[PDB]
Order: sequence, then structure tokens, then C-alpha cells
Amino acid sequence: SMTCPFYKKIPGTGFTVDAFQYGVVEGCTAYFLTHFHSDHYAGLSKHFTFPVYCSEITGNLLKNKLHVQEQYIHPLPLDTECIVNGVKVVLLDANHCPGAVMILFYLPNGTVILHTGDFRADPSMERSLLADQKVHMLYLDTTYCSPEYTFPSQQEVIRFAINTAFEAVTLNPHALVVCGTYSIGKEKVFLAIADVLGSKVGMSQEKYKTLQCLNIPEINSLITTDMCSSLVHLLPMMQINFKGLQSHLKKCGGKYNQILAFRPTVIPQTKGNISIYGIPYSEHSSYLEMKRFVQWLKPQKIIPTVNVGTWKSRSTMEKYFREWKLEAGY
Amino acid sequence: SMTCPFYKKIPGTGFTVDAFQYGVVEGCTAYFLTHFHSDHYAGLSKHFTFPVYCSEITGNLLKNKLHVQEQYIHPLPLDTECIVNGVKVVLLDANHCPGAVMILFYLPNGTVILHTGDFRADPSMERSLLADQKVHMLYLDTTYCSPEYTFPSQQEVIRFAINTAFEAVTLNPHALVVCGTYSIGKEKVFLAIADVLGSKVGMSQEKYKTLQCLNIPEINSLITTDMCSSLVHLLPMMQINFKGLQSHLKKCGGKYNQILAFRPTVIPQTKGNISIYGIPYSEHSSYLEMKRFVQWLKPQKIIPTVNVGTWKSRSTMEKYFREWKLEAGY
Ligand SMILES: [Zn+2]
Ligand SMILES: [Zn+2]
Repeated sequence: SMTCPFYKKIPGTGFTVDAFQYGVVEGCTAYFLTHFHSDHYAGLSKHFTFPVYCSEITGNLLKNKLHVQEQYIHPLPLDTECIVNGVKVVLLDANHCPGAVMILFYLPNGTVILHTGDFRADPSMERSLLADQKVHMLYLDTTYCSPEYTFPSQQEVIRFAINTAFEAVTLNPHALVVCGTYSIGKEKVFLAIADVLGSKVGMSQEKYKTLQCLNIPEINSLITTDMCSSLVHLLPMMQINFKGLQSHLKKCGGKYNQILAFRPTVIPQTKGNISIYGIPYSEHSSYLEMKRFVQWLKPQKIIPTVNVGTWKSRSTMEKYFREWKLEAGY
Repeated sequence: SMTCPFYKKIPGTGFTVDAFQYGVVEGCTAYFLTHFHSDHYAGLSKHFTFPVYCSEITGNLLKNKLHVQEQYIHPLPLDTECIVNGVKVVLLDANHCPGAVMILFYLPNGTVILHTGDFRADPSMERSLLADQKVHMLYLDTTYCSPEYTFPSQQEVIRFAINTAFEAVTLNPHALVVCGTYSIGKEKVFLAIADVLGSKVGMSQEKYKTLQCLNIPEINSLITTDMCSSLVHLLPMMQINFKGLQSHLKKCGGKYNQILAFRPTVIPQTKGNISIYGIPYSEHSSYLEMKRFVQWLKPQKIIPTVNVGTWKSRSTMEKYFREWKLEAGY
């Protein structure tokens, strides 16, 4: 009996969010997709025949990577009042990956609901349409909802990578910088690295086609499939190990004599002319970022969407929410 | 300067093996693909316009999963003398994954070369066409070419899984058995589990379509997309953790009240009504299996195809080969 979970349903509507892996959801009048990560689009394919509401970047990926039929894809602009089945909704930048959004639902009866999808809370969100009215219910990405989860800011990670890469290529003009990636994400990191080095980013034709879906301005002048004309390469995450990088260095035919690689997980692992830096890159809120966003939003009700498998996890999170509400006075 | 490595070239011919990620390989007259693993087919797509020689199962996957054009796919039968560009070749079962083959090349000048692709050496190979003549050069999958690498036989792993599953469902008829999988592989494990339980294997429509490509006899009577009509489910490897399995148990709506899961890596990790067994499943030769195969084949020359990134690794392997040759007297 495949059952869609509670945290994927929008109360007072027939709306679901990221609920494509349960077959036909009874009484669902509109299916939203917050972003193009396989955990969330799972189940979508060329055989799907209900309307999918999503951002334009997400729509491009649905069309070109999953071959969802164009007639069922309903892309919506960001930061704009839109209507779906008589209900007003706004898509907000989730600061997660390209095309990723939070969804703000304005119920005709006056209730206002935010579904964050996956997000990394940011002070800029306090400047968004969220500011213009009271938000009653919050469906919250609680991936790192525990005080242990501390990591640097996105800008700190990018600054570290820029500095490390610039210095390494300064000391050795024959060095190659490698960034590991999945299908999307990390664009701001590897584009900044290539920028400081005055280089395009080299990659496979498949990764190149993927980046064409992302509406990045002037993208063709930033990326190339001609690998050996660049100083920065993208490789699959699973190749970022000494064996995989030695192999890539051999594959480049002597054009480079050293690789410096970054991967998400600071002192590098070094074996000869290969070095690997694990960087604390994250597409989700830290505990403190999350706490700040929630104390600013002051929702009446919070529904966690992640780590809700046991009672202990759910109740520990409810405890933090009560403490937050007490300290901020709502 | 993208360069195809030496271990992917067949000497005395214009043949390459699993060399699709280097653009046009200069002077390559025929491209072989040993099996459908992304490390090996990497680079293949609908835009490829040279002939690809492979098994029929691999050909099905190329056509239906990668949309390689049918006119460039050249499937060949197993255990059968075939001709490619005037050269006689045989495809042999590699005992690796469905459709995976080793390739035996019969050069017009009398030289005989075996490329194992990925393989798990088996005594049955000693009964193959390999027996009928002397093999001069061996391009060897050396994934676990180190004495530390010991693990049970495939039959021992399958027997353990059958027994554990049968006993768990005997003690609790409401339990669910889960097997984690990538795109292909492990069929003999999860089909045997379902067999002993008198059940079909439930799975997503995507995994169902994949298994239809594998020429498994009577397959439609062994698998289903109607999950809750079965006792054995397949999930993505990355979902095989307590959070992912708790979530799946919720998704099944109370049909089951317990999950017992197997994954490749014996005492289970248990948290309440979820248990996870790491099983030492392998699609590659153990050190001892490899040693036995090579001492039986007695090749004049061995060329390792894996772990050849450093001199230390290459020379350590050459040392084992010399010791093997000395002990067996060739
Ligand atoms: Zn995500
Ligand atoms: Zn393989």
C-alpha cells in the first residue's frame, strides 16, 4: 500500500511537494517539484501525465535529462505571485542548487504556508517576500537540525578554494585543478576557481549538456569540452581518489604534471604530485543558520521534513524548536 | 591531449577495449565494450557513430538505457568463433554482471590474447574454450591482486542470504526483506532470496525496465512493480541505512512491520525493527581465485589493467606474478 508521507502534503489543498514515487496520490490536484535531486524527482519519467509545477531551470532538466513530456511541465517565475488551481503561490530561491526553490502557499482562507524543500537558510531570505506577511506553518528541511552541525559559510569555502588554487598554480604553472561533482551543484565553487585562474572549466559532453540547462549567462564562454585547453577540470565525485586522479593525469598525456583536487566532506591528503582537499561544502542549513531563519520567521507551527524516522529524533527536534521560540519570544 | 591507456589496446590490431572516453582513438578500427558498468561505457551516447562490439545483453542496455543508435551496435554470441575486421574473436562469460564478457583474440599471425575485462575467476573457466589452445598474453583485471583480499565464494554469500531471509520471515510473516542494488548486478542473490520465500521481487518501474533487458527466462513471473504483493524489495544502494529503511517501511503503509536488509560491504546492525546485514558480495576475483586462474592459464605475458597508477603497485603485482610462475613451473 504505497503511502505518501504527511510532510509532503500541503494542508487545506490537494497539493503535494516532491511526491512522485508513490504512484497516483489520491486527491492530488497538483504535483510540485522543488528541485532536480534524485531523492525528490524519483518516479518522474516520460510516462508521467499529470502537471508538474517547478522552476524554469528545473523544467529544463526534466525535459532534457528525464525526458518528461513538455506538455506536462509548468515552469513558474521566481519571486512572483502565481495561480495554481485557484491558489496563489510564490517560488523563492532556496540557496540549495540551480533551480531549487521554496514554495509559499497563500490559501484563500488566509493561511500562509512555507515549504522550504531542501534549502540553506541565508540572511538574504529575510529580505524576501517572506517579510511582507505573517507565515503560519513551516515545512522545514531539518537535515542538520542538531547543535553539533557547524560548518563555514559558503563564501568562506569558496574563498579557501580560490586562494588554494591560485597559490598552487602560481607555484606550478603545469598543475591541474580538479573539482569533483555530481550532476548539478558546486557551480559557484568551480566557476570562481576558474575565474581567478583566467580559465574555462573543462568537462565531458554530458556534464556540458547539463550546464546548458541552467540559464547561466554567457555560459559558453565559461565552460568547454576541450579539456586540455583549461586549468580546471570536473570529474565524477567517485573518481576523486588517488587511483582515479593518477588515471586522469595519465589520460591528459603529460599536458599537466600535478593535480590539486577538491571534494566535499584543513589539511590535504598528499601522495606525490596528487593532493586532495576535503572542503566542508554544504547545500543545507547549519544548525545556527536554521535557528536564525526560524527565529526570524516566527511560524506558529513547524513540520520537520527530514530525520523523522524515529520518535527520539522527532522529539529532540521539537525540543530545540521550543527552546528557540522561548529565547526569541514568540 | 586525451590519451587512451596501453592496457586498453589489443597488440597487433586496431582494437580497443572499453575505450569510449578519449574521443576518437587514432587508428582504432573496432571498439569493444566488455560490460555495462559506467566506468567502462563512459563516453558512449546517442552521438557515437563507430561500431560497438559487445554481448547481446550489453547491446540491449546500450540501446534502451544510453540510447546508442541500433545501427552501431554489433552484438556477438558467447562461446562462438566470430570475425571482426578479419580477426577471429570469442566472447566468454566473465562471471561479473549480466552481459559481461572476457574477449579472446586470435591474431592471424598465431598470437592468442585474452582480455578479461572485469571478471571473477571461476573453475568453470578451466572448462571453456580457453582450454583448447595456448594463450600467450593476458590483460588481467587485478582489482584485488593482494593476499589480504579474501572473501567467501558467491555460493556461500547466496546461501547465507537465503538462510537468514527464510528464518527471519519464518519467525515473522509480516517482515520485509530488502536488497540494495545499483543499476545491474546481484540478480542471483535477490532472485534466490525470493525463490526460497515463494515470492516475486518488487521494484520501481525503472529497475523493472532494466531487468527486461537481461534475457532472463520467464522474468515476468519473477519480478513485479506491485510492491506490496511481494516479500522482497529492491532499493537503491544509498537508501540502505536506518533513515532510508524507516522511510520505506512508512511508505509501505503498515503492510510490513519489520525490515531485514542486505548490502554489499557476520553480525547485523540492528535498531528496533530494522536490521542491516553487510555481506561480502563481490563481482571480482579474490587474490586466491585470481592466482588459481593464472597458474592454470600459464600466459607468457601478463598486463594488469587495474591499480596501475604507481610504480609500487605495478611492481608489487609483477612480484606476485613471478612467484606464481615459479611455484607452478611455467
Ligand atoms: Zn537536494
Ligand atoms: Zn565492472
